[PDB]
Amino acid sequence: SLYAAIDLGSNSFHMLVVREVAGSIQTLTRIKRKVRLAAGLNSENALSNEAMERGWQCLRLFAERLQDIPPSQIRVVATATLRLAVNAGDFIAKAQEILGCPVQVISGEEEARLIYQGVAHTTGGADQRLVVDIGGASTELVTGTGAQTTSLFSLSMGCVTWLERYFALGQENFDAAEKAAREVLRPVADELRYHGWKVCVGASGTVQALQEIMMAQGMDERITLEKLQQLKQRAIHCGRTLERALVFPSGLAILIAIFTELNIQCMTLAGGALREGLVYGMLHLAVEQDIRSRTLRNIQRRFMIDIDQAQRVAKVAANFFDQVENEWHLEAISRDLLISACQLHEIGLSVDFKQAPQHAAYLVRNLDLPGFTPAQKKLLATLLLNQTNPVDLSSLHQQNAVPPRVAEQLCRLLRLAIIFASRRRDDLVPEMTLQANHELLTLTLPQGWLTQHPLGKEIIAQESQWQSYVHWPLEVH
Amino acid sequence: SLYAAIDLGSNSFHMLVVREVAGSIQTLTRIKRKVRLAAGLNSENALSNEAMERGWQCLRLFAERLQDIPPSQIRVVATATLRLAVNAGDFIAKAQEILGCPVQVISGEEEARLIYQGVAHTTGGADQRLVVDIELVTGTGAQTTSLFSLSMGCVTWLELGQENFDAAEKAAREVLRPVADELRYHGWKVCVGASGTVQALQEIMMAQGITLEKLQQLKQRAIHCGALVFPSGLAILIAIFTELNIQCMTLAGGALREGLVYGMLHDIRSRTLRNIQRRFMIDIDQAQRVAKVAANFFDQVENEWHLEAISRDLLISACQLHEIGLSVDFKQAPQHAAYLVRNLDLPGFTPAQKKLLATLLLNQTNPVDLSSLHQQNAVPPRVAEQLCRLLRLAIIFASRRRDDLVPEMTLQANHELLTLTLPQGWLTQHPLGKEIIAQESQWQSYVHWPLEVH
Amino acid sequence: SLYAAIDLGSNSFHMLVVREVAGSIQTLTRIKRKVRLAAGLNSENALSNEAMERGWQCLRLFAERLQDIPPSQIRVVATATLRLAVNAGDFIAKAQEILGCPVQVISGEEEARLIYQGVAHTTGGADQRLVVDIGGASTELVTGTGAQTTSLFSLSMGCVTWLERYFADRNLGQENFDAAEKAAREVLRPVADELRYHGWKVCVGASGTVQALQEIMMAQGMDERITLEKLQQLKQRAIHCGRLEELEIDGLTLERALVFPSGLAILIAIFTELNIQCMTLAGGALREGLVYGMLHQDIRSRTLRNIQRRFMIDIDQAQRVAKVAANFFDQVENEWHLEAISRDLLISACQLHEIGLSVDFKQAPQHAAYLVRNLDLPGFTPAQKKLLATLLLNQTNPVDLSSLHQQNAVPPRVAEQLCRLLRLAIIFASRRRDDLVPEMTLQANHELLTLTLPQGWLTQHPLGKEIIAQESQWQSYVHWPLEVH
Amino acid sequence: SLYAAIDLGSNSFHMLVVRESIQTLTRIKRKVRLAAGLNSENALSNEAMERGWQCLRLFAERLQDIPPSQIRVVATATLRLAVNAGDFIAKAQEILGCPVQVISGEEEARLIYQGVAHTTGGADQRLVVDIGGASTELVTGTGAQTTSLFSLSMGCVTWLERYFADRNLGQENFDAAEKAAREVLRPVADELRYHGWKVCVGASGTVQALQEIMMAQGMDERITLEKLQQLKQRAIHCGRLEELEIDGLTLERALVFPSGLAILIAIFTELNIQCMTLAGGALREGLVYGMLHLQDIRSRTLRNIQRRFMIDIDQAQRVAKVAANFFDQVENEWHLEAISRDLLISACQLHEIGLSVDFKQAPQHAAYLVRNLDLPGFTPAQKKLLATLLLNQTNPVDLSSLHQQNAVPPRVAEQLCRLLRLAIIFASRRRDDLVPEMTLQANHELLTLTLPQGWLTQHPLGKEIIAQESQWQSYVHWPLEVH
Ligand SMILES: [Cl-]
Ligand SMILES: [Cl-]
Ligand SMILES: [Cl-]
Ligand SMILES: [Cl-]
Ligand SMILES: [Cl-]
Ligand SMILES: [Cl-]
Ligand SMILES: [Cl-]
Ligand SMILES: [Cl-]
Repeated sequence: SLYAAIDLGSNSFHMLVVREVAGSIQTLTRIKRKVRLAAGLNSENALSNEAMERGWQCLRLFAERLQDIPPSQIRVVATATLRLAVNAGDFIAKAQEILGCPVQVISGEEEARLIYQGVAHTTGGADQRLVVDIGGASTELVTGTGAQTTSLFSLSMGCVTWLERYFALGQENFDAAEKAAREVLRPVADELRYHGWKVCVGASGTVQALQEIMMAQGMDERITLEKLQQLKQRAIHCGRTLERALVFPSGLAILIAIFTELNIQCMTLAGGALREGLVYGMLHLAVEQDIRSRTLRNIQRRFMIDIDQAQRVAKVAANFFDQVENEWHLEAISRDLLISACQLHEIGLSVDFKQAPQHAAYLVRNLDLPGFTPAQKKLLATLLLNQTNPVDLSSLHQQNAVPPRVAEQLCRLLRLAIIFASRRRDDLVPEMTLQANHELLTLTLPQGWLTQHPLGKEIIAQESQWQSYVHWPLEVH
Repeated sequence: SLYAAIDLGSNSFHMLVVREVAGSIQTLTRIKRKVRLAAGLNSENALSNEAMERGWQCLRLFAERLQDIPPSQIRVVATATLRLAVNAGDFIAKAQEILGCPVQVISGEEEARLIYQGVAHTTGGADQRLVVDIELVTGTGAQTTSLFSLSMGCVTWLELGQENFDAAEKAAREVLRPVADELRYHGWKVCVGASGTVQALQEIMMAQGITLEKLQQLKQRAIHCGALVFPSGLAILIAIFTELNIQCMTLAGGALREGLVYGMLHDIRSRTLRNIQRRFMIDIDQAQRVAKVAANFFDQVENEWHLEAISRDLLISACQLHEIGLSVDFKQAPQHAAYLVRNLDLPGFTPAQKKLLATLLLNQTNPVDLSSLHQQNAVPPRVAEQLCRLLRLAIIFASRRRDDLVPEMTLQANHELLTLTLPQGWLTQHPLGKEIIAQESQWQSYVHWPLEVH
Repeated sequence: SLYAAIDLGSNSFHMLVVREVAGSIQTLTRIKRKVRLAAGLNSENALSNEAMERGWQCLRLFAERLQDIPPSQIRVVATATLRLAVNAGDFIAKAQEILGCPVQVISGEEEARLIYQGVAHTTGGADQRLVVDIGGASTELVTGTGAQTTSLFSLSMGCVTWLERYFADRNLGQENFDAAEKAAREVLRPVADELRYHGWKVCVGASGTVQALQEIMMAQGMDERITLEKLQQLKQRAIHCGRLEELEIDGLTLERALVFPSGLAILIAIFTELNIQCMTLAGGALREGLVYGMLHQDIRSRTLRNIQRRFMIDIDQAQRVAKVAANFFDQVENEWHLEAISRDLLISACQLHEIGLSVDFKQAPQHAAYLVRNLDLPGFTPAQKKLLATLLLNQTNPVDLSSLHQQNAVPPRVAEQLCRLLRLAIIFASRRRDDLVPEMTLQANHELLTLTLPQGWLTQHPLGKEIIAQESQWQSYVHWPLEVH
Repeated sequence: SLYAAIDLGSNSFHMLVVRESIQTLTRIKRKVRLAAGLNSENALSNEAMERGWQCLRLFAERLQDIPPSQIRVVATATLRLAVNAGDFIAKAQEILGCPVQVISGEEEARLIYQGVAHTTGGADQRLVVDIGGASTELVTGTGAQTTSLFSLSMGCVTWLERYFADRNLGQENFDAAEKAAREVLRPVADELRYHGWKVCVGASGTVQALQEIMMAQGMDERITLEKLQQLKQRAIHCGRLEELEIDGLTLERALVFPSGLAILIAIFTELNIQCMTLAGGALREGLVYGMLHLQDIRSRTLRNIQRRFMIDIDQAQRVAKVAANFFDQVENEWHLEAISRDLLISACQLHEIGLSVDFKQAPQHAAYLVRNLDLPGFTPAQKKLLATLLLNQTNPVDLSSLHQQNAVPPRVAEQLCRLLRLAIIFASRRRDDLVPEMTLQANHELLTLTLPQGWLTQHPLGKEIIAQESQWQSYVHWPLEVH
C-alpha cells in the first residue's frame, strides 16, 4: 500500500509518494511543481487570484495521483505563505475540494518538529544531534536525542530575507546579516549549547547547495568553518546552481554565522526533511537505537540475503579490526563502515553467483541507504567490488569517505574476514591472532589448521598472492 | 536450504551447489576440478594409485566445501570410468569416508535418464523434445519416452579440407543412419543440445550477431582455415542434423547435475517469472494488471501487425518483470531493470530472449532508444518496437494500481499508426493523464511511432 | 627515407618497414604472413612445391610493398628452415628475383648477433646484459655491454625439437619435464662458465616463450618480471593439466600453448643453470637488429630527446623541471626509501611532462597521458610507459588516485610519492628561468612533506604563493600533508 | 618568443599569453570591479584602485621574462570616464614594466575586428558582432581592412538592469529591450546593411552560449533567428529568470544570457542577418597580432600543424591531389559544392597526423589530435567532421561517428569519407611516378573506378587492399566496382 505527503510551500508544491516494502519504505514518485504562491501576495497581505488559480491547477494534477490512496495514508500541510495569508481559508477551502482530503496549516514549530522527525529517521551517527534548516521563510534550529526534541526553535531568518534586507556582496555585508542573524542566535546560544549535540546536520537548499559545491571542487562532504572561509573571502571576490546561487550569499552568511556562534565543528547533510517527517510519522515505526541497523536489516529482507552468513563475517571482521585498531589508529566510523560492508557483502548473490561483486557494487551504488551518506555508499560499493579476485586499486580509490590508506585497510579486513568465515558454520570459524606491523599483517592460525583445511589453505595462499601484487604483505601461519 | 550434486567423471570431478529460495533454486557454486581418473587405467581395468590419490585429493577439497550441507541433500554419482574398474570399490570406499556420504555408481542409461531430467526442469519451449549430447533422448514433460547411447563421442571421431570433414560426416551419417528411424516416429517439437560441445556453437550464434545453414557456413569458416575437440563435434552434429532432418537446435539449461538436484526436490517460464517476482518483491497484482492490459492491447493489434503467439508471451513476461528495477530504486528504475534482467539467470528464456526483455524494460518509458531495441535476436527489429509500444502504453494506463481504475479502451493499428480510444470524457477528467499521454505521444513520434489518442 | 627488413622464418614471413624521423626510427608497417614453410618440409628435408608456392606468393606481395625503396636500405634474411632444406637453393633463386634483392641465409650465430643488436638499441636498464632467445630449433645466449658482445652462442635446443624428444607421448607430467630440463642443462652447461665469466647486470629475453610469459603474467595480474618461482608455478599448472591437448593457463593463447611446455622447460633449465634472478622482455629482436645496422649509449635518453624534438617540447624547461624534481627526490630519498629506478622514472616524466601542450593548453595533462600512452618509447617497458603517462595525467589539478593507480611499474605508495615530487617540481619551475627557482629544502616525515622557502619568498610572490596554497589544498583532499613557509 | 596582451575592463582584467604561427599557453581572467569605484562625480575611488593594482602585481609576476616590446596593454570602459583614472594608470604602469594606453571604443572595435580577421575562416567580407556587458561593437570589413565600424550603448549587464528590473521573460519586459536596443542601433543600421557582408561572425559571451547550445542540442552550427527563437520560446516558457534552462548553456552564461539574447535578435532583425558562426579571435587577439607584423588562414593553419607533427608534406599533397581529382569526376553527379571540396583537401593534408603518434592505430590518433587541436580557420563543426573523416580513413567504417557532426550533412560526410579512403590507397607508394591513371564515376550510391589495363593483375597487394576496401564499403552499403 501507498503513502503520500504534500507540502504546499512558498514557491513550490511538493508531493512525495512512497510504498511500504516489508518493514520499510521506498520512494515511488517525488514531484515538485513551481506554483509561485508567495509571488501572488500583495501589501494587503492577501493572495492574487492568479496565484490561487496556479496553485489550484497544480493540485488538480496531484489529486489525480491520490485516487484510492486511503486518506489515512495521506498528509497535506502548508507553511509560511498560507500561514500568513489573510486569504488562506479561501485557498485551503477549494484545495480540500480538489484533493479529496484535509489541508493542515502548521505552525513554524510543527514544521520544525516534522523536519527533525525526518532527519531522525534518515540520518546515521549519534542520537544527540543539532539540526539546521536554513529556509527562505524561517531558519529552524532543533536539538534532540533519538527522536525526542529537547529544544525546538523556529527563528525568522531567510536566505531571501537576510538577502533583500541586507543585500541590495561585501566582506562586511555578510557582517550585517551575520550579527543580524546572530542577534536571534544571541538568546539561544544559552539553550542550544545547553543540551548540546555530538553531531550537527543541515537540512535544506543552502545546506544542499554547499554540499554540491564541495563535491564539485574536490573536497569531502564534511562542512567545516575553514571551508566556508574559502568562500566568504572569495565571496566579496565576485562582489554583487542557477536558482540556488541567487539566494546563496545570505544563506551562506547565516551558516558562517551559525558555525561561529555555536562553535559547530562539522556539519553534514541530513538525509531527511519535512516530507520524510510526514511520511515516516504515518509509518508508525518504533524509533530505532541505530538507523543504519534498520536499513541493513530491511535490505537483507528485500534481497533475501543470508543473515547467518552475513552476521558471521561481521564478527570475524570486527574481531580483526579490534586487533589492528591501535597499530592502524582506526576510528569508530571505519568500524561501522566495515561491519556495514559485511552485512551487505553477499547482496550481489541476489543477482547471480558468477560476477556477484560486480552486482553487489551495482546494487549498493544505486540503492537508497538511509543512514549512509552518498560518499559512504560509494565506499561500501567499492569495498564490495573488491571483496575477492585481484585487488583493483583504481576502483578502490574511487571513494572519498575515508582516507585512502584506511580504504585499503578496511578492504584487507573484509577480504580476510570473508575467507575465514567462509565455511558457513559458526562452529567451523577458527581462533586466530591478527597483528599489524605497519603494512604487514601476520595471521596466526590454530596449529595444524592449514594442513587440516586444504581448501582453506588454497584460498589463503591465493589471497596472499593477490595482496602481494598490490604490495600488501600477508603472512599466515 | 543448500543442496549439492557431485559427478565423478573420467577427466574431471564436477560439483554444483544450489540454494532453494522462494519457488525454486539458484546456483551458488559450479566447480570443475581435473583429476584425470581415466588416464590412470592400465589395460587390466585397474586405476593407478596416483590417480586414486588425485581423486581423493579433489574430494578432500569438495568435502570441505560441503560441511553444513547434510548428506541427505547431497548426491554423489560416478560415471563409466568407475563403472569399469575392478579397483572402483577401493576408490569409492575411501571417497565415501572423505565425503560425508555414499557414492552411487550409475549406468549410462540412468545417466541419460538423470541428464534428461536435468534438461526437463530447466528448459523453456514445448513439452516434447529431442536432446543431443556429443546420448540422444526424446520425452514430454519430465517423462523420458526414448533414450540412447550411439557409437560416436567427442575425442572418438577426431582420430580440414573437404575430404577430412566428410571423412567424419558420412562416416558419422553411417553410424546414425540405421538408428534414425525409430526417432522420427517418436517425434519432436523442440530440438535441444546439452553437451558442452553445443555450447561451442551457441557462443558463436550470439557472438557474430543452430541451423545447417550457419553450420556449413561455419564449417566453411573451418574449411577456409586450412578447439581441442571442436572439428570432430562439428562434423558429427551437422551429420546428426541432416540425417535427422532437424530444423534448429537450442541449448538446454541443465544436465546431469541439475537432474540430481531436482530429483531431490519435492511451464518453466511461469516458474522463473514468479520466482523472480518473489525474490525482488515485485508487486504481483500490478504486474498482472499491466499484463492483462498489454495482452488486451496485443489482441487488438495482432491481426493488423501479424504477431505470433510467441511474441505475446515475451510481451507478457516483460510486463511481469517491468517493475523489477524499482526494487533497486525509483529514479532510474528502467536502467536498473535492464541491469537485473541482463544478469539474472532466467530458466525458460534464451540469451536472445533475455537480452530482449532487458531492452524492452530499459525502454519502458523516457526517450526511445531504437538501437537498443535492435541489438537482440529473439525477434525482428520491427517486432521489438511493436511490443515496446504496447508495454509503454500498458504501463501508463495501469499507473493507478487498481483494477477498476484502468479505463476501457480500444486500440487500432493502421501500419505504424496506433489509435487509442479512451472512454468519452476520460481525458477531460484526467489532467495528469492528459499530460502523461501527450509526453508519451511526443516520445513515440521522435522515433516515428505515430500515435493518436481520443 | 625508408628502410625495410624481411625475416623468412619457419612458420612466418615477417616484414618491417621503417622511417628515419628526427634522430631515431619510426615504424610504418609491421607485417607477418604465415606461409608455414617448415610445414612443407619432408622426411628427406625438401620443400613441398605447395610450401614453396605459398612462400613465393607472399614475397610477391612483400615485393610490391618494396618497390621504390633502394636495395641499399633493404635486408632480407632466411633462418633455420631454409638452412635445412636440401631443396632450399631453389626457393631462394626465384624468391631472390620475385623481390629485387638478395636473400641471405644466416647462421644461428649471425642470427644471434642481430638479435643482440636488436635488443641493445631498444632496451633500457643496465647496459651489461644477458640475452636469451629460445627459438624453434635453437636457443641463442649472448652476453654483452651496450652494443658490444662479449660472448655469443647458438645451441641446438628449442621448443619444437624439445617437444618432440621429451614430450614424446604428449604427457605434461613431472616425468617428461624432468627429462626436458635435464637435457637443456646438458646443452647449456659447457658454455655456462664463459657466460658467467663475462657476467651480466640484467637478463632480458626475446622470443615466443618469453612473450607467452609476458602475456600470461599480464593476464593473471602479476608484474612483468619473470622469476623462477613464477615459472615453477606455471610448471605445476602444466603438470596438473597432464596432457598437452588439455593445457589451459590463464593468459596462454592457442598457438603459444602448442610449444609452451617445452619452452617453459628450457627456460627453467636456463634459469637454474645460470642462476637468473629476473628476466624481462627485450625491446627488440632480429628484425630491429637488421634495421639498426642499415642506419649506421643511454637508450632512454635518446628516446626522450627524440620525442622532445618530434613534439617541439621546450627542452630547457624540461631540464629545469627535472633538476628541481631530481633534487627533491634526494632530500626525501632517505625517509621514503626510494630506489634508482624511481629516480629515472621521475626524471623521465619531467622530460616529457609538457608534451600535452603540443596539442592544446586547456586539457594538456589529459593530452600528455594520451600521447605517452600510445607513443612507442624504446627503453621503457609497457608497465613503465603506463606509469609515466599517469604521472603526467596527474601533474596538476585535483589529484585523481583512481587514475594514478592503474599502474604496475612502481609500488602503489611510490607512485604517489613520485607524483607529489613531479607536481612540486613543476610548480617551482613555473616562471621558466633557471635564476628564478628558489633555494629550497624538503624534508619528508612519513606522509608529510615540509618545504622551507627563502625568507619571505611567499610574501614577495603573490602568484607563487597563490598556486602553492592551491597545491597544498589539492594534496590535502587526498590526505597528503604538505607544509610550506 | 612569448607575447602577452592585457585588457583592463570595468569588470575584469584579462591576460592572454602565447608562444610563437602562435599557440595559447595561459588564458586568465581576474575579477576587479573597477566600475564600483566610480562615484557620482565620476572619479575613481582608492578602494578599487588598490584592487586592480593587487591584480596587476599577479599579472606582473607572470609576465617577467617577456620583454615589453612583446607586451601590449590597453585600458577601456571605466578607465576612460574616471577623471581620477590617470592616477591609477600611472601606478599600474609602475607595477608592470611597460606602458598602459587608454584606447577608445572605436579603437577597441578595430582591434576586435583585427582579431577575427587573422583567426577566422570564411569569406574575408564579413560583419562582426561583439556584445560586451555595457558596450556593443558592430564592424563591417573586407579582409583585415575595415569598411565600417561602430560601438553602441547596449550590453548584457546594462540590459539586465534597465530593461530587466525583475526575473520575468514575459514578452513585456523582453521586447522593451528588443526595442530599446533595436532603436539604439537603428541610426547606424543603414550604413552597415549597404556596406554589406558575405558572412556574419560573433565574438562575445552571447555568441559562445549559442555555439555551445548548438553543439549540445545536435543542431547544425549556423545560428538563425529561427534557431534564436526556439530559445526564445524555451526561454519564454521558463517563467521567471532564475528558473531558466536549455541544453548547452552554462553558469556564467545564463547569468546575463537573456539581455543579450534580445540584443542579438534585435541585431538579427534590423540588420536582416542570415546566420552566424562563432569568430576565432577578439580584442586580445588583435593586440597580439599587432605585434607579430605578419594569406588565407586555413592554409596557414595546415602548414603550421604539418610542421609541429612533422607530417610528410609531399605525401599530403599527393593524397590531396588524387582526392581532388576524384572529387571532380563525381562532382556533378553527387551535388558537391566547393565548401565540401575544401573540407576534403583539408582532411587530406592532415590525414597522416596520427602516424606522428604511432602507426598501429594511427587513425584513432589522428582523430584525437584533430579533435583537440586548435585549428584557426575551421569552426567546431568542421573540425569535428575532419576528425571523423580521419578516423574512418581506412578500417571498417563507423557511420555513427560519420553522422556525429554539425558541419556538413550526414549524406556528404560519407561521400567525402569515401573519396579519402580511395585517394590514400592509390597514393600509398609515396611517389608521384607511381600513381595510376584513373576514372571514377558515380550513379546514386555506386562508385565505379577504372584502373589501367593489367594494373590489378600485376599489383597483388593493391588487388588485396582494394578487395578489402570493397568489402568494408559494402558492409556499410557503399557499392564499389574497380577494373
Ligand atoms: Cl566480479
Ligand atoms: Cl580513496
Ligand atoms: Cl569428465
Ligand atoms: Cl519431426
Ligand atoms: Cl652474474
Ligand atoms: Cl608479480
Ligand atoms: Cl640475473
Ligand atoms: Cl583597419
